Parts: sequence; structure tokens; C-alpha cells
Amino acid sequence: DMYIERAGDITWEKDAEVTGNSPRLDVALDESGDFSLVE
Amino acid sequence: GETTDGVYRVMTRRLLGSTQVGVGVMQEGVFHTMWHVTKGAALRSGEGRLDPYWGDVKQDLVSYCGPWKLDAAWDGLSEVQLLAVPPGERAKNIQTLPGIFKTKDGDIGAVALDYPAGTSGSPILDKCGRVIGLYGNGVVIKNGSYVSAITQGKRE
Ligand SMILES: C[C@H]1CC2(CN1C(=O)Nc1ccc3c(c1)CNC3)CC(F)(F)C2
Repeated sequence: DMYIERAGDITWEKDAEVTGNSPRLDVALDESGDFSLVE
Repeated sequence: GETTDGVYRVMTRRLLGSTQVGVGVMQEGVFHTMWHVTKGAALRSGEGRLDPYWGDVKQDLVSYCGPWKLDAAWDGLSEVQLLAVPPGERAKNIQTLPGIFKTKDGDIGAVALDYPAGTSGSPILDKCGRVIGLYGNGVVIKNGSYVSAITQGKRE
């Protein structure tokens, strides 16, 4: 059986680590909820 | 059991030791996570039981104890924070500028951050701390890294 455990508050943190790029991708979403790249 | 607002880990004892299968948000007495984390199964919180209330495999979302409550949206301009809760590791805020998933049914924000299996369901927040969606459903690009959609439900 699955169980839950608290891990923290949901708040914005000032001066958090800023990372990651912002790609624009053409995608398709199928009936099973899976995304795939369209090229 | 615990119904205080916040981010929670989703654990199981079925496999070796205690394994983290995902993450979720408790808000207004409703537990929100991604469908692929629980597959719609019931959850435990101390001695109390959480039963699924709404779910959808295509959206890859599920709510427990009540209807989906999260309705904040990415504005299409500002940076956001992923409140990543990785297995065996402390909750950590990561700030990023989302990219875009362009689909035949419209555009969706996307975050290019990579975390282990078990981090799915971690919330994405705006500068006011509002949950604009959950992380964990997206695509694998050329390099092998992940780009997740900012997945949001609809508050009925
Ligand atoms: C490849 C990893 C990377 C990931 C998310 N992943 C998934 O496999 N997601 C996933 C699995 C099954 C289904 C769906 C999505 C929707 N349909 C069923 C862990 C992470 F959250 F850290 C980021």
C-alpha cells in the first residue's frame, strides 16, 4: 500500500539556484498521456 | 492523518525497503499528484485512508478526498520555481524560465530540468507561491535529458 509523508511548505525561495534552458518543441500527446516529439 | 497544506512524498513498501514513487500537493484537504505515480490506487496517511476522487490518464493527473483545487496558470513570461522533492533528498527550490510545448490543441509551458524517477508530482510555483502545475510528464530530447510539461488540472 502507498503512503504519504510531509516534505515541506510550498513557498517561493528568494535567491534560489537559477538553472535550465527554455526550449520550444513541437509535441504530440497520445490517448495514454504520453508526449512525443514531432519532427 | 496529516492534512496540513504542503508538498508530500508518495512512498511504497512493496519493493526493496521504502521506495519513493512520486510527490504530491495537499491543498484545501485534497491531495493532488500525477496519475502515473499511484495508477489511481488508494493512499495511506498515518492511520487515515485517502480515496481517489477524480483522475484522467490523458492529462496524467489524479486528486484524492475531493475535486482538483489547483487553478493558477503560468503567465507565459516570468521565471518559475520547481519545488523538487527527490528520493532520499531534501525539498529544494530551482528557478528556471520555461520553454514551450507547441501542440495541435495549443501551447503549454515546459521546464527543462532533470530529476530521478520518484520526483514526478513535484509542484511548479509562481512568484506568489501558487501552484501553476506539476512536474513529471514530458519528453526525452537528443542528449537524453528530460523536458517536462507544466501540467495543470481544471478547478470545476
Ligand atoms: C522518464 C521519467 C523522467 C521523470 C518523468 N519520467 C517518466 O517516465 N514519466 C512518466 C512515466 C509514465 C507515464 C507518464 C510519464 C505519463 N504517461 C504514463 C522522473 C521525473 F519526475 F523526475 C522526471
